[PDB]
Amino acid sequence: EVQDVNDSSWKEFVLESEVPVMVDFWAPWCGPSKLIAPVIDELAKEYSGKIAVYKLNTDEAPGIATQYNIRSIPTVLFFKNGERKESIIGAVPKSTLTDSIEKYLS
Amino acid sequence: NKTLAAMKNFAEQYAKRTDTYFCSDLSVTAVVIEGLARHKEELGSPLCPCRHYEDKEAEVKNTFWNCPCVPMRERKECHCMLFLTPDNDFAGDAQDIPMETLEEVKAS
Amino acid sequence: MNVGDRVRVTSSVVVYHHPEHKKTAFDLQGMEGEVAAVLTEWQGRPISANLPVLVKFEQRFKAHFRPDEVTLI
Ligand code: SF4
Repeated sequence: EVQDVNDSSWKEFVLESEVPVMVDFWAPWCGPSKLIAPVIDELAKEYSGKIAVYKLNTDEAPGIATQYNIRSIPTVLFFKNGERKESIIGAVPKSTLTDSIEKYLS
Repeated sequence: NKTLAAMKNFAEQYAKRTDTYFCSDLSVTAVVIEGLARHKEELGSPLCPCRHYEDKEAEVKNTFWNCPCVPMRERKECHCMLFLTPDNDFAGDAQDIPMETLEEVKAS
Repeated sequence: MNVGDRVRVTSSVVVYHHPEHKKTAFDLQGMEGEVAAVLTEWQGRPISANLPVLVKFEQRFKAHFRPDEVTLI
């Protein structure tokens, strides 16, 4: 399913996870958002307990979207040990996201 | 809606006038159009629904991201994937979307 | 950079809005013009325009650019 994350649950779910985090910055009325969502859902199952996957609604949680200067959407952000590691803009292919997952493991 | 119908028309007319085609997944085209419409309603202008803004209302007055935006008008680059160039793989071959499908995704 | 500077387009920018080539692909590189505006703020409020450097050329033809696409003279 991939859990959702807000302004109050950011620190915990994302910034403090001991496993690498891939966050999906999306919006209910952005075309491509509908397109990556399945891929982000499939990538969640594939890497259980290996990376942490969360969805962030930019409408619902405008404070974080501002905080990380998220401008184009969807963006996919990567976090290791509360450090902003990577920024991939747009309706990203699964392979590109896959290639990015490996770059952060053991 | 009368706004959605107005938005629908602009997308259909503009696509033809620019040699661009809607997504092969029309539900994507539907989402964008409706987002443009919702922005048309609350903001005045059809502000691009595929960006985050620190200030929506100031954004409407600089007009940059007012659809059709600067990138789409000068460089034909549309990241909502409303107006797709022929070489893009997501480009279907419709330049028309049924009024019916636009409400179906509003319910979906 | 600063309003009213002579700048050169030094990257492949393809436009479809040039009067000599209306609704056709036309590369801009190698052209020279003036910096009309650097879009960042409306009324002291921050804006997300991703092509901030507006350059006026001849024929009142103008185009928006990223800073890295243009160079001073
Ligand atoms: S990217 Fe530009 S052209 Fe495309 S839908 Fe958004 S505003 Fe319109």
